[PDB]
Amino acid sequence: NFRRFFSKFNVQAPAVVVLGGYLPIGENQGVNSTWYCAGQHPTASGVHGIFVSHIRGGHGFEIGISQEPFDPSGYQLYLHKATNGNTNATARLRICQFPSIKTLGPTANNDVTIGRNCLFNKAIPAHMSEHSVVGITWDNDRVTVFSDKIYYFYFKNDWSRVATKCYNSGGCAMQYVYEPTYYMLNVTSAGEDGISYQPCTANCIGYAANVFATEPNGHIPEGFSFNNWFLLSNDSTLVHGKVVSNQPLLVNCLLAIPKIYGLGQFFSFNQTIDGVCNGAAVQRAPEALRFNINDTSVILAEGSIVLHTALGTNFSFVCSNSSNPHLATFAIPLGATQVPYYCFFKVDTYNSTVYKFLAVLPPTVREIVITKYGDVYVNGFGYLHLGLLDAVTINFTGHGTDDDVSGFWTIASTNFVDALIEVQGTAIQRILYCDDPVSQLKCSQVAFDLDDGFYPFSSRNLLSHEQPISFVTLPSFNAHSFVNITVSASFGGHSGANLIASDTTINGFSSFCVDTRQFTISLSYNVTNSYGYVSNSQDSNCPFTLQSVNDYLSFSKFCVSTSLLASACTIDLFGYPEFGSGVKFTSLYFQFTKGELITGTPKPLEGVTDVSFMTLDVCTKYTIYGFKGEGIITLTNSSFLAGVYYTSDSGQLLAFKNVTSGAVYSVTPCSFSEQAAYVDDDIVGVISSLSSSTFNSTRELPGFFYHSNDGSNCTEPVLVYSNIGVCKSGSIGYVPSQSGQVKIAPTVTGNISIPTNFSMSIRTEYLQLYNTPVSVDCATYVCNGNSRCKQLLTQYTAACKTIESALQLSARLESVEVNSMLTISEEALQLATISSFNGDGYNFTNVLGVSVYDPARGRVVQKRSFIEDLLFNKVVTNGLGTVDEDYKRCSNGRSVADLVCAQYYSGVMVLPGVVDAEKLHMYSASLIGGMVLGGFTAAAALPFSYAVQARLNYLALQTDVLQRNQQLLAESFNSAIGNITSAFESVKEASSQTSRGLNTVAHALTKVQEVVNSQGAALTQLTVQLQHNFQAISSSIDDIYSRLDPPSADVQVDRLITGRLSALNAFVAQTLTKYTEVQASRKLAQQKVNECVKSQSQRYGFCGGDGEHIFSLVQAAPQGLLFLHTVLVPSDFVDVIAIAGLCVNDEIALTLREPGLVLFTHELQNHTATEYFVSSRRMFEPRKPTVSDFVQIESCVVTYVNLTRDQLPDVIPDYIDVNKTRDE
Ligand SMILES: *[C@@H]1O[C@H](CO)[C@@H](O[C@@H]2O[C@H](CO)[C@@H](O[C@@H]3O[C@H](CO[C@H]4O[C@H](CO)[C@@H](O)[C@H](O)[C@@H]4O)[C@@H](O)[C@H](O[C@H]4O[C@H](CO)[C@@H](O)[C@H](O)[C@@H]4O)[C@@H]3O)[C@H](O)[C@H]2NC(C)=O)[C@H](O)[C@H]1NC(C)=O
Ligand SMILES: *[C@@H]1O[C@H](CO[C@@H]2O[C@@H](C)[C@@H](O)[C@@H](O)[C@@H]2O)[C@@H](O[C@@H]2O[C@H](CO)[C@@H](O[C@@H]3O[C@H](CO)[C@@H](O)[C@H](O)[C@@H]3O)[C@H](O)[C@H]2NC(C)=O)[C@H](O)[C@H]1NC(C)=O
Ligand SMILES: *[C@@H]1O[C@H](CO)[C@@H](O[C@@H]2O[C@H](CO)[C@@H](O[C@@H]3O[C@H](CO)[C@@H](O)[C@H](O)[C@@H]3O)[C@H](O)[C@H]2NC(C)=O)[C@H](O)[C@H]1NC(C)=O
Ligand SMILES: *[C@@H]1O[C@H](CO)[C@@H](O[C@@H]2O[C@H](CO)[C@@H](O[C@@H]3O[C@H](CO)[C@@H](O)[C@H](O)[C@@H]3O)[C@H](O)[C@H]2NC(C)=O)[C@H](O)[C@H]1NC(C)=O
Ligand SMILES: *[C@@H]1O[C@H](CO)[C@@H](O[C@@H]2O[C@H](CO)[C@@H](O[C@@H]3O[C@H](CO)[C@@H](O)[C@H](O)[C@@H]3O)[C@H](O)[C@H]2NC(C)=O)[C@H](O)[C@H]1NC(C)=O
Ligand SMILES: *[C@@H]1O[C@H](CO)[C@@H](O[C@@H]2O[C@H](CO)[C@@H](O[C@@H]3O[C@H](CO)[C@@H](O)[C@H](O)[C@@H]3O)[C@H](O)[C@H]2NC(C)=O)[C@H](O)[C@H]1NC(C)=O
Ligand SMILES: *[C@@H]1O[C@H](CO[C@@H]2O[C@@H](C)[C@@H](O)[C@@H](O)[C@@H]2O)[C@@H](O[C@@H]2O[C@H](CO)[C@@H](O)[C@H](O)[C@H]2NC(C)=O)[C@H](O)[C@H]1NC(C)=O
Ligand SMILES: *[C@@H]1O[C@H](CO)[C@@H](O[C@@H]2O[C@H](CO)[C@@H](O)[C@H](O)[C@H]2NC(C)=O)[C@H](O)[C@H]1NC(C)=O
Ligand SMILES: *[C@@H]1O[C@H](CO)[C@@H](O[C@@H]2O[C@H](CO)[C@@H](O)[C@H](O)[C@H]2NC(C)=O)[C@H](O)[C@H]1NC(C)=O
Ligand SMILES: *[C@@H]1O[C@H](CO)[C@@H](O[C@@H]2O[C@H](CO)[C@@H](O)[C@H](O)[C@H]2NC(C)=O)[C@H](O)[C@H]1NC(C)=O
Ligand SMILES: *[C@@H]1O[C@H](CO)[C@@H](O[C@@H]2O[C@H](CO)[C@@H](O)[C@H](O)[C@H]2NC(C)=O)[C@H](O)[C@H]1NC(C)=O
Ligand SMILES: *[C@@H]1O[C@H](CO)[C@@H](O[C@@H]2O[C@H](CO)[C@@H](O)[C@H](O)[C@H]2NC(C)=O)[C@H](O)[C@H]1NC(C)=O
Ligand SMILES: *[C@@H]1O[C@H](CO[C@@H]2O[C@@H](C)[C@@H](O)[C@@H](O)[C@@H]2O)[C@@H](O)[C@H](O)[C@H]1NC(C)=O
Ligand SMILES: *[C@@H]1O[C@H](CO[C@@H]2O[C@@H](C)[C@@H](O)[C@@H](O)[C@@H]2O)[C@@H](O)[C@H](O)[C@H]1NC(C)=O
Ligand SMILES: *[C@@H]1O[C@H](CO)[C@@H](O)[C@H](O)[C@H]1NC(C)=O
Ligand SMILES: *[C@@H]1O[C@H](CO)[C@@H](O)[C@H](O)[C@H]1NC(C)=O
Ligand SMILES: *[C@@H]1O[C@H](CO)[C@@H](O)[C@H](O)[C@H]1NC(C)=O
Ligand SMILES: *[C@@H]1O[C@H](CO)[C@@H](O)[C@H](O)[C@H]1NC(C)=O
Ligand SMILES: *[C@@H]1O[C@H](CO)[C@@H](O)[C@H](O)[C@H]1NC(C)=O
Ligand SMILES: *[C@@H]1O[C@H](CO)[C@@H](O)[C@H](O)[C@H]1NC(C)=O
Repeated sequence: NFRRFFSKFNVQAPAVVVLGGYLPIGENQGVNSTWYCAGQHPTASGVHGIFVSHIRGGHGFEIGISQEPFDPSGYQLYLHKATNGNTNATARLRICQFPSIKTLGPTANNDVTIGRNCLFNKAIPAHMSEHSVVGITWDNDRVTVFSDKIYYFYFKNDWSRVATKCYNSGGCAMQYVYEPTYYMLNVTSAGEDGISYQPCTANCIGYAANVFATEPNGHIPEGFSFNNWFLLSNDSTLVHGKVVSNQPLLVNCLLAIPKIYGLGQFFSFNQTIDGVCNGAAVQRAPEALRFNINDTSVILAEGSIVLHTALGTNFSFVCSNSSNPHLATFAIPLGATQVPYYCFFKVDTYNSTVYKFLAVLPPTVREIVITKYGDVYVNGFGYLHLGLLDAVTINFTGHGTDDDVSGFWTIASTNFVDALIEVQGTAIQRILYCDDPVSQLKCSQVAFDLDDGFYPFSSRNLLSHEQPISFVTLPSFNAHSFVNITVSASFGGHSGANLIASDTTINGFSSFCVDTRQFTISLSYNVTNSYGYVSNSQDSNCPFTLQSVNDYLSFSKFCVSTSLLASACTIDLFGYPEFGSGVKFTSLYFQFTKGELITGTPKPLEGVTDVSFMTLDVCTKYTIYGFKGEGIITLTNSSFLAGVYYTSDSGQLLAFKNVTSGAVYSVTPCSFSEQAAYVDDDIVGVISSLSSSTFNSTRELPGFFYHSNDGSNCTEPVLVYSNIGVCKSGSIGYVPSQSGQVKIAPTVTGNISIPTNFSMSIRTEYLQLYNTPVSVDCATYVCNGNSRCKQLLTQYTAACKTIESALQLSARLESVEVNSMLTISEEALQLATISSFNGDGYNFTNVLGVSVYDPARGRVVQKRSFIEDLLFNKVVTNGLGTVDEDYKRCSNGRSVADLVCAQYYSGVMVLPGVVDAEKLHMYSASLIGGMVLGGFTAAAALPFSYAVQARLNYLALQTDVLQRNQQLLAESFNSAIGNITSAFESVKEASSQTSRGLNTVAHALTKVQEVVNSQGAALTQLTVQLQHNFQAISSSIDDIYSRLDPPSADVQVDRLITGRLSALNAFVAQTLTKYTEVQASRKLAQQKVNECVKSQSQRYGFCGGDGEHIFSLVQAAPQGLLFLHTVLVPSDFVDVIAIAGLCVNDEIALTLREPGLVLFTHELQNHTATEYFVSSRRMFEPRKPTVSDFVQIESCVVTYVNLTRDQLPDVIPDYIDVNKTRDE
C-alpha cells in the first residue's frame, strides 16, 4: 500500500516531488524486497533502518537493536508487543543500557542487567491501520521514527546489529534497509489518495530543482534555479541588473541531504570534504561552504555552528529572544518561530568567555555561508567578521516535520571566482564564469550575449607574476675624507721630568666636523723630549676608539673638538717621557649622533661608483632615472650619443643609456592591445602585434598578425572591417570588389546591346525617422532636490537653462517634422487589405497586414504585416513598443522602484515616441494602397498587373504584352519576396545570408538593432554618472553637508556640480549629433517616398541602387521605414547594329526624333531582308518605325544609311509617296 506512509511527508497536492533516504525498498522491483513476514528471526549486521508495513489487525512484533561489537556499555534498544489488543495493547519499548538480547525474548540470553541504566523504559501505543507503515532509521547518531509523523532524535549510537521476530501479515510484514534509496511522488491529491509513488534510480536526484550535477571543471550547470542562492555582499544588495563580482560560486562538491535527516559533520578549509557528492567531485580544499536550508528551526539549537580559528579559539552559535547573555539565561522557553531571535557567537577560551553579537535572526533563514578569512553571511549579508577560520562543525537538527523532503537541503563546498551575475528581484537567475577567454571578453563588457564585431582585448601576461625589480641611476662620487689629528708636545725640560709646551689640532683647526660619507682618522705625534723619547698612549671613554672608528663606524653627526663640545664623550692621550712626567695632552671630545650619513672607512675608495641592477628581456618592475613603471627592458642596437635617458615628445620614456658601457636599452609594454573578432558567439580570430598565440594558424597581414583556427581564404566575409573581412569559420581575407550591374552607354552607331530577359529583384533599405524624446529635470538631476545645492547651482547661470531649452527644441522640431511628414489617405487604406487587394500573380500576403474587429473598445484595428511582425518581434528587446513604462504609477511609492522609476527619480523622463508603430504601419499600408489607387474614388481599384504594366510602359513602351511576359516578372517577384521573408525569419538558416553587405536584409537589421540599443546605452551612461564621486569627499550631497562645515562643503559640492553638469552636457551634445543625423535621414526618406514610392524615378540609381526601378513599397520598422525598392535586372543582351540615320536619294536626311530611341537591324532579316526596327534603349521592344518618329535634317552625314525614294516605304510602312499617289 504505502499510501499512508508517504502521506506523512506533507506535500502540496499538485506537486511532483523526489524522496530520498532510508525508505522502504518496495516488494518486487530491484534486489530490495526481502520481506520476511515470518518468525524465522534473521539476525543481521550493518543495517541502518528497519520497517514494518502491514499490521494484520494486531499480530505481534519484536525488535532488538544492538551494537555489533556487543558493547555492554553502549545503549541497546528492545521493542516488544506480542499482543493483539490493538489500541489498548501498548508496545513495551526500552532504549536502555539494556540486556543485549542475542536472539529473542523479553529478557532472554544476553549481557547487562534489566535496569542498570535507562533512557526510556515506558510503554508506547502501537496501534495503527493495517496498511500503515512504521519504520526506524539510525545514522550519524541520529534516529528517525515514522510513527504517523517524522520524529527526530539526536542519540549517540552504533546500531548495526539487529534481531527480529515477525508475524505473518500479507507476505510483506517486516524488512530491513542497508543503504539509502530514492522515490518519485506523482502527488495529485491530498490525503492518502493521489500519491502514485514509484521507485527511482540516480536520475531522480537530478530531478530536484534545488540540487545539480557539478561539472568536472566545477562550473554550475546551466538551468539551475538559484532559488535561494543569494549573491554575497557586505553592505547592500542589488535589486536588478548585472554585476561582475568575486563570489564563491566555483563549486567543488555538492551534498544533497534529505530534509528529514539532521547532520553531524566536520568541515576543514584545508582538506577535501567527505560525503557522496552528487555531481563530479573536485579534490580541492574549500575556502567557502554554503548551507541551503528551508526553515530556521534547524539552526535554533545552541552549538549548531562551531567555528574554529587558526588560533584555536571556538565560536559557538547561540540564539534566544534576549540581548543580554551576561544578564539573562538563554535556555529557550519559546518556539514556533514566535518573536525574532537574537543570535550571537559565544567565544570559548579559558581566559574570558564573551559573546559576539551576530544579528537579529531574520524570520526566514534560507542560506548561511561561512568562509575563511573569517567571514559569515546569513541570507547574503555581511553580518559579522572574524579571523582566519580553519574548521567548522555542523550539528543540524532535521526540519520542521510539516513539509519535508520535497527535495533536499544542500551543502556546497565553493571557491571564490569572478563571475557575471544577472539578478532580478534581488534573486540570481543566471551566471557566467570569467575563465574562458570568450567568457573573459564577455566579463570585460557587461553582457551575456555580444553582437558580432571586433572587441578590444588585452594580451595574456605571465600567469605567475614573480616580477624582478630593476633600478638604474648613476650615483654621486663616493667622496672620501682624511680627518687628521696632530698633537704637538715639547716635554722634558730639565732632567726630562718637566714640560715646555703642549697643544693639539684636528685639521689645523681647534674643531672639525665630518662631512663626507667615508672618513679615515689619522693621528700624529709631535712629542719632542729634551732628554730622550716619550711613550704615547691613547685613552678612551667612548663607545668607540680612534682605532675602532675607522673600521665601519657610522654616524649622523660627528665632530671632533680640542675644547668643550656639546654632548661630547671624552678621550685623553698620555705622554710619558724617559723619566715619567705622566701628564696628559689636551683633552679631546667627540660629539656623535648615530646615522648612515657618514661612515668610518680604513681606506679611501675614490672612483667607486654605480649600484644599478636590472633584468633583461623579462617582464619586470623598473625605476629608471626616476621613472617608475612596469615593462620589458631589451638591449637595443641603436647608436644614440647624447642624453642619458630618452623620452618621446609626449613625455613617455622609450630608452635609457647605460653610461658606464654606452649600451642603450629600450622599454616596451609587457602586453599589447589586440582585437578579437567575436562572431557567431565565439572568438574566431585575433588581430595581434605578436608573432604567435594559442591558435592553430597565423597569417602575416601587411599591417599586423592574424591568429585563427582556419587558414583558408575568406570568400564570404561575415564581418567586414577596414581593409579586411572575416568569415564565420574564422578565415580572413580581402573583400573582393563586387562587379556592378552593367549599364549600356548610349551611342549613335556601331554595336549596341539592349537589355532583355528582365528579372524583377528587390533591394531593402532602412531609414530612421525619429528618436524618443527625453526630458531632463536638470535642477533635480544635479542637486537631488537639495535646496542649498540649488542655490549654489543658481551661480552657474544659464548652462542648465540652455541644456533644457536645446533638448525641448530638438524634440519639438523632430515631432512637428515627422507629424507633417505622415499623410494618410482613407481611400488608399481601403485598398490596403488582403480582401480588397487583387495582386494577380503578385504575392503580397507577406506585405499586407490583416484587419479585424478589435474587442479593445470596439474600434477596428489593422494588424501589422507578417514582415513587420518578423522585423519587430525578433529585434525589439521588449517585444512590443507598448512596453514603454508609464510614470503614472511611478510616484505611487508602494513598490520598490524599477529601472524606469530609478532614472525618473533622477529627473529623467522618457516621453513616448512621436508616432506609434500602429500609425506608422497605417501609413505604410496607405502608401501601398495609393500606388494601386487608379482614381479619386474607391471604385477605381486598378489590378496590380495593370499598374505594373503602366509603370513599365512609362520607361519603355511595350510592343507585345505577352501573358507569359508578365508572368515571368510576377513569379520572379514572388520568389524574391519569399527569399527576403525567409532571410528576415532567421539568421543564415532557411535563407543563406552568405550574400551580405549594403542594401541587404542583414545590414538593415543590424542598423535597426544599433538604433534600438543606442538610446538605452546613452540613458544608462547618463544615469551611472551619479555614482561617480567627482574628486569630492562623497557622491551624496547630504552626506557632504552633514560631515563638513558650510564653508568647505560648498567647495566640496561644487566639485560634483561641475562633474554632473559636464556629464549632462556630454549627453546633450551626443543626442544633438543623433538628432542632426536622423534629421538628414528623414529628409532623405521624404525625398525617397515622394520620388520612388508614389512615382517611378528617372534618376538612375536613386531608388534602391543601380538598375531600372519599377516601383517601391514601404513597411514599418522600429522608429523608421523599411523601403523595398523593386528593380529590374537584365539577364540577356541583344546585340544590334545601330542606324545613325537615313540619307534618302542623297538629298533628304531623316533621323529619329526621340534621343532615347534607337533604330537598328536585328533577327534573320537584319541583312537578308534589311528590315529596320526602332526600340527604346532601356528595354528591347522592337517596333516598326513610324513617320511621326522621324524628323528632317538640313544636311546628310556620312554615317547615315544610303537610301532611295522607292526603297524608303519598305523601311517606313507608314510613309506616303505624295508624288506617286497623286500622279496615279
Ligand atoms: C566582504 O568584506 C570582507 C571583509 O574582509 C571581504 O573579505 C575579504 O575577502 C577577500 C577575497 O574576496 C580576501 O582576500 C583574499 O586574501 C588571500 C590572502 O591574502 C594574501 O594574498 C593577497 C593576494 O596575493 C595579498 O594581496 C595579501 O596581502 C595577502 O598576502 C588571497 O590569497 C586571496 O586570493 C584569492 O583570490 C584571488 C582572486 O582575487 C585568486 O587569484 C587567488 O588565487 C586566491 O584564490 C583573496 O584575495 C580578504 O582577505 C578578505 N578580508 C579579510 C580581512 O581577510 C569579502 O570579500 C567581502 N565580500 C565580497 C563579496 O567582496
Ligand atoms: C504525473 O501525474 C500527472 C497527472 O495525471 C494523474 O497521474 C497519472 C499518474 C495518471 O494516474 C493520471 O490518470 C492521473 O490523472 C500525469 O499527467 C497525465 O499524463 C497522462 C499521460 O502521461 C495524460 O494522459 C493523456 O491525456 C490526453 C488528454 O486527455 C490523451 O489525449 C492522451 O492519449 C493521454 O491519455 C493525462 O491526461 C495527464 N493528466 C491530466 C490531469 O491531464 C503525468 O503524466 C504524471 N507524470 C509526470 C512526470 O508528470
Ligand atoms: C547537537 O545538537 C543536539 C540538540 O540541540 C545536542 O543534544 C543536546 O545536548 C544537550 C546537552 O547535554 C542535552 O541537554 C540535556 O538534556 C537532558 C534530557 O535529555 C537533561 O536531563 C540535561 O539536564 C541536559 O539539559 C539535550 O537533551 C540534547 N538534545 C537531544 C535531543 O538529545 C547535541 O549535544 C549537539 N551536539 C554537538 C556536538 O554540538
Ligand atoms: C519549507 O518548504 C515549503 C515548500 O517546499 C514551504 O512551506 C510550505 O508552504 C506552503 C505554501 O506556502 C504551505 O501550503 C499550505 O500551508 C498551510 C499552512 O497551514 C497548510 O495548512 C495547507 O494545507 C497548505 O499546505 C505548506 O503548508 C508549507 N509547509 C509547512 C508550513 O510545513 C516553506 O518554504 C518551508 N516551510 C517552512 C515552515 O519554513
Ligand atoms: C651597465 O654597464 C656596466 C659597465 O659594463 C655594467 O657593469 C658591470 O657589472 C658587472 C657586475 O658587477 C661587472 O662584472 C664584474 O665581475 C668580476 C668577476 O666576478 C668582478 O670582480 C667585478 O667586481 C664585477 O662584478 C662588470 O665588470 C661591469 N662592467 C664594467 C665594469 O665595465 C653594468 O652591469 C650595466 N648595467 C647596469 C648598471 O644596470
Ligand atoms: C560588332 O562590331 C564589330 C566591328 O565593329 C563587327 O565585326 C565582326 O567581328 C567578328 C569577329 O572578328 C567577325 O567575325 C569574323 O571576322 C573575321 C575577321 O574579319 C573573318 O575571318 C570572318 O568574317 C569572321 O566572320 C565579323 O565578320 C565582323 N562583322 C562585321 C560586320 O564587321 C561585329 O559584327 C559587330 N557585332 C558583334 C555581335 O560583334
Ligand atoms: C552613303 O552615301 C554617302 C554619300 O556619298 C555619295 O553616295 C555614295 C553611295 C557614293 O556614290 C559617293 O560617291 C557619293 O558622293 C557615302 O559617303 C561617302 O563614303 C565614301 C566611302 O569611303 C567616302 O570615300 C566619301 O568621301 C563619302 N562621301 C562624302 C563624305 O561626301 C557613304 O559611304 C554611303 N554609304 C553609307 C553606308 O553611308
Ligand atoms: C575548541 O574546539 C576544539 C575542537 O575542534 C577542541 O578540541 C577538542 O578537545 C577535546 C578535549 O576534551 C578533544 O577530546 C577533542 O578531540 C578536540 N577536538 C578535536 C577536533 O581534536 C578544543 O578543546 C576547544 N577549545 C576551547 C578552549 O573550547
Ligand atoms: C693627514 O691628512 C693627509 C691628507 O690626506 C694624509 O695624507 C695621506 O696619507 C696617505 C697615507 O699614505 C696617502 O696614501 C695619501 O695619498 C695622503 N694624502 C695626501 C693628500 O697627502 C696624512 O696621512 C694624514 N696624517 C698625517 C700624519 O699627515
Ligand atoms: C586548426 O584548428 C582546428 C580546431 O581544433 C583543428 O582541427 C579541427 O577539428 C574540428 C573538430 O574535429 C574539425 O571539424 C575541423 O575540420 C578541424 N580543422 C579546422 C581547420 O577546424 C586543426 O587541427 C587545427 N590545425 C590545422 C587545421 O592545421
Ligand atoms: C587567399 O589569401 C592569400 C593571402 O593573401 C592570397 O595570396 C595569394 O597567394 C598566391 C599563392 O602564392 C599568390 O600567387 C598571390 O600573389 C597572392 N595574392 C595576394 C593578394 O596575396 C590569395 O590570393 C587568396 N586566394 C586564394 C585562392 O588563395
Ligand atoms: C503567398 O504568400 C503567402 C505568405 O503569407 C503564402 O501563404 C503562406 O504559405 C505558408 C507555406 O508554408 C503557409 O504555412 C502559411 O499558412 C500561408 N499563409 C500565411 C503565412 O498567412 C502563400 O503560399 C503564397 N502564395 C500564394 C498565396 O499563392
Ligand atoms: C593542511 O594542508 C597542507 C597542504 O596539503 C594539502 O592541502 C590541501 C590543498 C588538500 O589538498 C589537502 O588534502 C592536502 O593535505 C598540508 O601540508 C598540511 O599537513 C595540512 N594540515 C593539516 C592539519 O591537515
Ligand atoms: C522569551 O520567551 C519566553 C517564552 O517562554 C514563556 O515564558 C517563560 C518565562 C516560561 O514561563 C515558559 O514556560 C513560557 O512558555 C518569554 O516568557 C520570555 O519573556 C522571552 N524573553 C524576552 C526577553 O522577552
Ligand atoms: C482493551 O482491554 C480493556 C480491558 O478488557 C477493554 O476495556 C478495552 O475495551 C480494550 N480495548 C480495545 C481497543 O479492545
Ligand atoms: C590567556 O592569555 C595569556 C596572555 O599571555 C596567554 O599566554 C594564554 O595562552 C591565554 N590562555 C588561553 C586559554 O587562551
Ligand atoms: C711636529 O711635526 C711637524 C710636521 O710638520 C713639524 O713642522 C714640527 O716642527 C714638529 N714639532 C712640533 C713641536 O710641532
Ligand atoms: C645589431 O645589429 C645586427 C646586424 O646584423 C642585428 O642582427 C642585431 O639584431 C642588432 N641588435 C639588436 C639587439 O637588435
Ligand atoms: C532571353 O533572351 C534570348 C535571346 O536574347 C531569347 O531567345 C530567350 O527567349 C529569352 N528568354 C529566356 C527565358 O531565355
Ligand atoms: C530565391 O531565389 C531563387 C533564384 O531567384 C529561386 O529559385 C528561389 O525559389 C527563391 N526562394 C524562394 C523561397 O522563393
